Amino acid sequence: IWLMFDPRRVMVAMVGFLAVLALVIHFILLSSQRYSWIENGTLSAAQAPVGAS
Amino acid sequence: MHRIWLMFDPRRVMVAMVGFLAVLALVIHFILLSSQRYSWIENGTLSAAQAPVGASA
Amino acid sequence: MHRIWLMFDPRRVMVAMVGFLAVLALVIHFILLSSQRYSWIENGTLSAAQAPVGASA
Amino acid sequence: MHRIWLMFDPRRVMVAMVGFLAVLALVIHFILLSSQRYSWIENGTLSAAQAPVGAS
Amino acid sequence: HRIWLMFDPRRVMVAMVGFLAVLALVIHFILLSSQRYSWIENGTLSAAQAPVGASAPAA
Amino acid sequence: MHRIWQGMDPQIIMSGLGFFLAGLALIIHMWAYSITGWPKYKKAQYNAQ
Amino acid sequence: MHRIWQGMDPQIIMSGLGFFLAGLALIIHMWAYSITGWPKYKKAQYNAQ
Amino acid sequence: MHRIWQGMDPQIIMSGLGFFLAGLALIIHMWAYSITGWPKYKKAQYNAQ
Amino acid sequence: MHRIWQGMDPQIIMSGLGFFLAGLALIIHMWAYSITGWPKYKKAQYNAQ
Amino acid sequence: MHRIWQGMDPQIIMSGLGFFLAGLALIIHMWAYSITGWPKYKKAQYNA
Amino acid sequence: SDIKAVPADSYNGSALIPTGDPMIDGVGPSSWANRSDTPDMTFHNTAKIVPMRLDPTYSIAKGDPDPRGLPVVAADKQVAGTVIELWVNRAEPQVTYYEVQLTGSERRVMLPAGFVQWPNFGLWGNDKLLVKAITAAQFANVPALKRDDQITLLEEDMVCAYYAGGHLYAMAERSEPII
Amino acid sequence: MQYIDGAQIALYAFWLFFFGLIIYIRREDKREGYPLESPQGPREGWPAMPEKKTYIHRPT
Amino acid sequence: GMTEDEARRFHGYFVTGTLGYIIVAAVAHFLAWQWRPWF
Amino acid sequence: GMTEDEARRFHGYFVTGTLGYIIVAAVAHFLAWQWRPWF
Amino acid sequence: MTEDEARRFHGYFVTGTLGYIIVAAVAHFLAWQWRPWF
Amino acid sequence: EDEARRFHGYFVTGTLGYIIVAAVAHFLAWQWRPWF
Amino acid sequence: MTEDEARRFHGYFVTGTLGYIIVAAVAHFLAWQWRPWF
Amino acid sequence: GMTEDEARRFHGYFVTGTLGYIIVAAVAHFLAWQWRPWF
Amino acid sequence: GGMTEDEARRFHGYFVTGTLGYIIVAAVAHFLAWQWRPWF
Amino acid sequence: MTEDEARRFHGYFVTGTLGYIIVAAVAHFLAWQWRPWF
Amino acid sequence: EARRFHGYFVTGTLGYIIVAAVAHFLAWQWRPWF
Amino acid sequence: MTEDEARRFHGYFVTGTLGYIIVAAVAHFLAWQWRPWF
Ligand code: BCL
Ligand code: BCL
Ligand code: BCL
Ligand code: BCL
Ligand SMILES: COC(C)(C)C/C=C/C(C)=C/C=C/C(C=O)=C/C=C/C(C)=C/C=C/C=C(C)/C=C/C=C(\C)CC/C=C(C)/C=C/C=C(\C)C(=O)O
Ligand SMILES: COC(C)(C)C/C=C/C(C)=C/C=C/C(C=O)=C/C=C/C(C)=C/C=C/C=C(C)/C=C/C=C(\C)CC/C=C(C)/C=C/C=C(\C)C(=O)O
Ligand SMILES: COC(C)(C)C/C=C/C(C)=C/C=C/C(C=O)=C/C=C/C(C)=C/C=C/C=C(C)/C=C/C=C(\C)CC/C=C(C)/C=C/C=C(\C)C(=O)O
Ligand SMILES: COC(C)(C)C/C=C/C(C)=C/C=C/C(C=O)=C/C=C/C(C)=C/C=C/C=C(C)/C=C/C=C(\C)CC/C=C(C)/C=C/C=C(\C)C(=O)O
Ligand SMILES: COC(C)(C)C/C=C/C(C)=C/C=C/C(C=O)=C/C=C/C(C)=C/C=C/C=C(C)/C=C/C=C(\C)CC/C=C(C)/C=C/C=C(\C)C(=O)O
Ligand SMILES: COC(C)(C)C/C=C/C(C)=C/C=C/C(C=O)=C/C=C/C(C)=C/C=C/C=C(C)/C=C/C=C(\C)CC/C=C(C)/C=C/C=C(\C)C(=O)O
Ligand SMILES: COC(C)(C)C/C=C/C(C)=C/C=C/C(C=O)=C/C=C/C(C)=C/C=C/C=C(C)/C=C/C=C(\C)CC/C=C(C)/C=C/C=C(\C)C(=O)O
Ligand SMILES: COC(C)(C)C/C=C/C(C)=C/C=C/C(C=O)=C/C=C/C(C)=C/C=C/C=C(C)/C=C/C=C(\C)CC/C=C(C)/C=C/C=C(\C)C(=O)O
Repeated sequence: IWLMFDPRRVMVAMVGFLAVLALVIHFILLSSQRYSWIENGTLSAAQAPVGAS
Repeated sequence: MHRIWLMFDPRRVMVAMVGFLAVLALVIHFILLSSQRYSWIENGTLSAAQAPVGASA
Repeated sequence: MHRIWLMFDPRRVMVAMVGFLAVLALVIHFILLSSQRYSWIENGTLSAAQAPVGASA
Repeated sequence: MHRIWLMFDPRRVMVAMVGFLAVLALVIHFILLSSQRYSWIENGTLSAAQAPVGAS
Repeated sequence: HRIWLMFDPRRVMVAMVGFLAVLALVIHFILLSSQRYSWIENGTLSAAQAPVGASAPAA
Repeated sequence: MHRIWQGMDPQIIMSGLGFFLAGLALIIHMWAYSITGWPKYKKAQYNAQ
Repeated sequence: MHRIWQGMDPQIIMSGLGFFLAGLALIIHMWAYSITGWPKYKKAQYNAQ
Repeated sequence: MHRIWQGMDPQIIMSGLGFFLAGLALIIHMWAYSITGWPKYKKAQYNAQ
Repeated sequence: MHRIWQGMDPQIIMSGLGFFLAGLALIIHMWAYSITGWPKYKKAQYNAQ
Repeated sequence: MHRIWQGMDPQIIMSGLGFFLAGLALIIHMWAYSITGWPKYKKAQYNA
Repeated sequence: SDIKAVPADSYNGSALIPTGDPMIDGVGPSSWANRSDTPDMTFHNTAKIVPMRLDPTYSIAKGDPDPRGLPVVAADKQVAGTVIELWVNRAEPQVTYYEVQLTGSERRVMLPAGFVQWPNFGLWGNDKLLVKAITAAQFANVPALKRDDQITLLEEDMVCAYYAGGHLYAMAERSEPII
Repeated sequence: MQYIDGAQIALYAFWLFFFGLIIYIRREDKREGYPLESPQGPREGWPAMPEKKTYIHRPT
Repeated sequence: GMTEDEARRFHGYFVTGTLGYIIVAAVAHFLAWQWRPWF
Repeated sequence: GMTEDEARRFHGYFVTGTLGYIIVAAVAHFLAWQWRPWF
Repeated sequence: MTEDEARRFHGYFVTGTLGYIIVAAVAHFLAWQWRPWF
Repeated sequence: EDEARRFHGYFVTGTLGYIIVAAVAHFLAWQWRPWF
Repeated sequence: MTEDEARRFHGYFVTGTLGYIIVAAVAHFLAWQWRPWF
Repeated sequence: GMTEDEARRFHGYFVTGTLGYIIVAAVAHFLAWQWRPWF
Repeated sequence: GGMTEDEARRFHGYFVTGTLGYIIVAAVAHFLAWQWRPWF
Repeated sequence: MTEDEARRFHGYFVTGTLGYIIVAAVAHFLAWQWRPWF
Repeated sequence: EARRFHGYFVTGTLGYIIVAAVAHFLAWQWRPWF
Repeated sequence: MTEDEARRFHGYFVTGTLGYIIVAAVAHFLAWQWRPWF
């Protein structure tokens, strides 16, 4: 199992990958109209912006 | 048939395919996010009938 | 917990985590300061009702 | 407790701590100077009622 | 008083003097930039005539 | 059935139980506050009068 | 029969079973909340006063 | 016809069959939900009572 | 029951607990202030003079 | 009961108690100033 | 204490003061690396740096002064010897070392071409070689070779380090502030 | 979407690639003179020093 | 990992907990059926 | 780590501690139901 | 830390917990007569 | 291998525990503002 | 690096690849019910 | 991998496990047909 | 490690009587403040 | 770094980490009452 | 020993925070930020 | 270097620091009379 990949390298690579992905998703939502939660997080689901039909 | 792993190194190959799969997945997700019909962050709550459709000619 | 400090140097983890938390705290603080609702240096004395809200649609 | 100094030498930690505190203090003082409410060099003598407040 | 065993007094003196000179110059330069304390031009004004900064009124 | 605990530190068992119980209890208290309307209704009693 | 567990780790089996049960119970509870509409209707009764 | 299983790890067959059945039942269930109209009709009763 | 404290520093337990208690007492005091409205009503009685 | 202090520095204990007492008394005095309206009403009396 | 240098004071980060004569003990700018004790080889397993007398196919390009038999003016403006043989690089054809016979002969020393300057930057009369790195007396303490026809990388470092270390240690003035 | 556009996505992909490249080159920079010597003991910055690299020489 | 004797004992306990989980779940569905019956 | 002898004794404490948490939480839900039923 | 000193420490811990819990119970009783929260 | 199998126990539990917590986070976000 | 090694690797590699494909099949069927692209 | 006896014992279990799976699926489809037939 | 068992026994005596004197003094301060401006 | 040192350090690291979370929890509750973001 | 430096580092740190706490008290009386 | 010279130096350093603070206090009091900033 963990004899071909050196778990130490994998954990540091995996933590870095998860941290980068989490920041990317959080920032993409923050740039959107519907999920800019810092400004409009107090709106209800019906009040939230929706893209045009 | 497992002798293919004696011709290509399993460690190198599986790292390459994990990297290639991740790049492909990100490319497809980002192409859909840039489109009009599948910009799901904004218009994901629309039903299939209300979703945008490209111009018909 | 059992062998996490034996395989990872605690001094390297101590410095890495301290530096990461400092950068993250500054990033969150600067994001809030740049926003309208949580620009607390200017509008921190406003109550929750009078604070800015994003436009609804 | 004190055994953190058997892991981090007191001299290096003190220099980094002093450097971080000085940069933080200057950043906060300069952030307040750039604001309307806390530009104390300019308004300064205004009372808390006269001080600027951000738009509602 | 033992701080001089762990640090060279010669080098601490130079670092301290350099830091104080930079800080003093920065504060004097910031005040020279300000309207209220631009003393070279308006130093002769009394406190009743000194500029006071304010925000724009509501109307 | 008691032989499941063999091999692992009892501190880890209890340390990982508090995280579960504290995490769950905070979710359900938030879940229950909105469902029952407490302390919204009691807070509004003392604010109005 | 019982030989399927041979060569395995008891903690791995229980870790993956708890993952299964926790993940499935989350999906079906949200499935059941939308079908019955339970928390919504009872929340409306208490949050209208 | 037991000669197929000779030379393959039993945990692999069971875990590879579990992936198949779990994913197939998920697809057919969503396939069946749209055909029968369930739970749309039942959800309409409770959510529009 | 007393063997949970085996191989543990009493100073660390009292530091971990008394600092759990300090944070929880601060959160619930703030929770109780907004529920009862205590400082508000008494402060307004002295701020009207 | 006394054994909790075993192995600990008495000056560290007194330093951490002075920190607690000074920081806590500064928060509650601010708390108490706004509740009672203490300096405000008397300052307004003399500064009239 | 195998490097023959002592710290100035007890404050860390302080500079070392050499105990003996830093030119020979190899301290600071006179330090050399422990390279391999074998000669460098060309593409055809032959010594890379050799004297011209071992290979008569090499010559000096026309319009270039023949430095053999020319005086070697050291940092004292006193002749330290005469060039008698050139050592060339066969991998890439270029003069690498000069062999200098001292004034009272009785010994021959090497001189890297990197420390050799020509009068007037080699524009006007080229009648001598300028060596600003070392004094005429320290030419006698340049490390010698094991053989008279090849030079290993170990000694190659030693000769170059010795000359380069004399920009700080040739005279006491060279290791002092200008103001 | 609206604020997110192709140029921004490409720029951030380049930023990730550049940071990875800088990590790789900094790893290569530590193949000589490492680990560092300090009174507290051996020291390595981030990234850590790589494995020993051996060359190949022609036979004599 | 586990031995054949260890696995025989594990399987009996795992089976015991499986039906115990299922019976207790059956009561939950019975109680929920009377409250708001689906289909 | 953990041995067989101390695993049964720990299990006995764990079961009675787990069980007591259940009745203690059972009264809380019963007390909450009389106050505001959620069905 | 050891077996024997964790028996006496646990006794000191339990009595401190009950005394803390009892004194908090009196606080909640006095707060309920002043401003009940239900 | 004794050391590899012991690490596999903590890694698998940590991965599965991390995913469950992320699933709870998506459940809370769905109640606040669903994206479908 | 041997014939025996490929036996253990292939079983986990095939199971992992098959699991990845099946979950992608579920994801594509879910996306089709939500917003079909044909 | 497996042996002759291992594959023979495994195959018998896998067939009754398969067959038992079909019977319960047959009942589910039969129950679903009375409720909402799909043809 | 400083403050052995004998030192910790004696320090616990002064620390306990120090707390009591501080609390008693604070009791008077709260009593005086209550007659001036009661907070309930 | 042996197993003995990895235990005394872990007790101080967990306690310091838990204290960091508690202060952050108090700060988040304090900020929620001032200006909630949901 | 590290015990000697710990006593001076802790007392210096807690003293610095208390003096900064007083500075925040003075600034609050002059111009509150909440 | 020696503690005898570490006592001589610290005496002048503290007095020099004290002298610098006092003249700065006088300067700040002079500026406050001329043009106060609060
Ligand atoms: C309209 C269609 C009908 C219906 C008609 C039928 C028919 C007809 C049959 C079934 C069958 C089954 N049905 Mg039915 N069924 C309906 C509604 C339901 C509901 C429900 C609450 O809505 C549930 C729970 C079930 C459950 C089931 C199973 C017991 C069984 C399939 C077993 C199998 O192979 O699983 C596959 C194995 C699995 C493990 C699937 C697991 C699925 C999850 C999502 C996997 C991931 C879990 C992971 C941990 C979650 C992570 C969380 C985060 C996302 C990370 N049905 C409705 C009323 N059902 C079949 C059967 O065999 O009956 C005996 C069958 O033939
Ligand atoms: C709108 C903003 C306000 C204001 C609000 C505040 C607030 C609030 C605070 C300060 C603080 C400070 N302000 Mg300001 N400040 C204003 C305008 C000014 C002006 C100016 C030109 O107008 C100046 C020069 C200063 C200067 C200063 C510094 C003296 C100090 C930060 C130093 C520091 O952190 O070093 C960090 C770097 C170092 C190397 C530390 C050096 C040593 C420090 C100074 C002391 C160490 C401990 C000491 C010896 C005690 C030891 C322990 C004993 C047991 C007691 N302020 C305006 C009017 N200022 C902070 C402070 O700490 O005040 C005490 C603080 O909290
Ligand atoms: C309009 C477009 C749709 C949508 C349509 C789809 C479709 C259709 C699919 C995905 C797929 C995926 N999507 Mg998408 N997706 C949407 C929005 C999102 C959002 C988001 C913030 O809203 C996120 C975080 C994701 C994330 C993901 C990943 C979980 C997954 C791709 C994995 C990968 O990198 O493979 C490439 C990775 C590699 C080559 C290396 C790493 C391999 C490991 C094993 C991946 C593990 C992931 C998962 C557990 C796989 C099972 C592995 C087995 C258990 C061993 N989607 C929107 C709503 N998405 C794909 C998928 O595979 O889903 C399962 C897929 O088929
Ligand atoms: C709109 C936004 C809000 C606000 C909301 C929040 C929220 C919400 C939080 C903070 C937190 C913080 N805020 Mg803010 N904050 C605001 C305005 C400010 C201003 C300002 C000038 O206005 C300042 C200076 C700060 C400053 C700070 C920091 C004190 C802190 C983050 C430090 C950190 O993690 O460092 C990185 C970490 C380190 C360098 C390591 C520090 C280690 C410490 C010193 C020791 C811990 C271990 C020790 C042994 C513990 C012993 C105790 C017992 C064991 C229990 N805030 C405005 C008004 N702020 C965050 C926080 O982390 O609080 C704790 C937080 O959660
Ligand atoms: C949206 O609607 C959609 C989603 C589409 C609808 C579809 C839904 C579908 C398809 C659902 C599928 C559900 C399903 C089946 O497929 C669900 C399957 C559920 C199952 C199997 C549950 C089983 C639980 C088992 C438990 C709890 C056992 C616990 C055992 C314990 C505690 C004992 C442990 C052993 C010990 C202690 C001995 C130690 C010995 C040792 C160590 C020794 O000996 O060494
Ligand atoms: C809101 O919408 C959504 C979220 C969707 C809704 C859905 C919610 C869902 C699905 C919830 C699921 C909940 C759940 C699942 O079953 C919850 C399960 C809860 C459980 C099991 C709780 C168990 C608690 C047990 C406790 C507290 C026991 C403590 C034991 C103690 C104190 C004694 C320790 C003694 C020791 C250590 C002695 C050592 C001796 C030694 C060492 C010696 O002697 O040597
Ligand atoms: C917004 O809504 C919200 C508000 C969030 C809703 C809230 C919801 C929830 C879920 C709240 C949870 C509350 C809770 C969780 O259970 C609360 C749990 C509280 C608990 C358990 C408190 C326990 C306190 C224990 C104490 C005080 C013990 C003190 C012991 C002492 C003094 C003795 C020290 C020992 C010595 C000195 C030995 C020396 C001798 C030695 C060493 C020797 O002799 O060697
Ligand atoms: C705009 O939308 C866009 C973004 C474009 C959409 C696209 C999205 C895409 C493509 C997403 C991809 C997601 C993805 C897959 O690729 C995501 C993959 C996620 C995964 C797998 C996460 C796994 C995490 C695992 C963790 C955290 C494990 C932690 C382990 C711990 C804590 C244990 C360690 C303990 C030790 C070591 C000590 C014990 C050892 C001991 C005692 C010893 O060894 O002795
Ligand atoms: C932008 O796109 C536009 C333009 C729109 C159009 C697109 C067009 C195109 C060209 C699409 C292309 C699609 C494509 C092909 O090219 C897609 C190819 C997909 C493929 C092949 C996916 C395969 C995935 C396989 C995986 C994930 C396997 C994981 C294996 C695991 C986990 C096993 C791990 C085992 C272990 C650890 C045990 C070790 C044992 C050991 C060591 C032992 O035994 O020792
Ligand atoms: C939109 O609709 C579209 C999609 C278009 C329409 C769809 C159409 C199609 C084509 C669908 C396909 C369906 C299909 C394929 O043909 C379906 C195929 C289904 C199959 C095959 C199911 C088989 C299930 C087998 C099971 C459950 C076996 C369980 C075995 C057990 C429990 C025993 C385990 C224990 C053992 C062994 C003991 C170990 C001993 C050991 C080790 C020892 O002793 O050594
Ligand atoms: C906004 O409103 C919010 C904030 C929300 C509302 C607030 C809510 C809360 C929860 C407040 C918390 C209050 C609290 C918590 O319990 C308060 C706790 C207070 C406590 C315990 C105070 C203790 C004081 C102790 C003192 C003064 C002891 C002095 C000892 C002395 C002087 C002796 C010195 C030692 C000697 C001489 C020995 C020498 C050594 C020797 C000889 C040797 O070693 O030999
Ligand atoms: C808006 O504006 C912004 C700027 C943004 C807001 C500002 C913010 C900030 C961060 C401000 C910072 C302030 C600060 C930081 O802490 C301020 C700290 C100031 C300090 C510490 C000053 C200390 C000065 C000490 C002096 C002068 C000592 C002199 C000693 C002398 C002369 C004696 C020497 C002679 C000797 C010894 C001979 C004996 C030799 C002997 C015997 C021998 O040889 O033996």
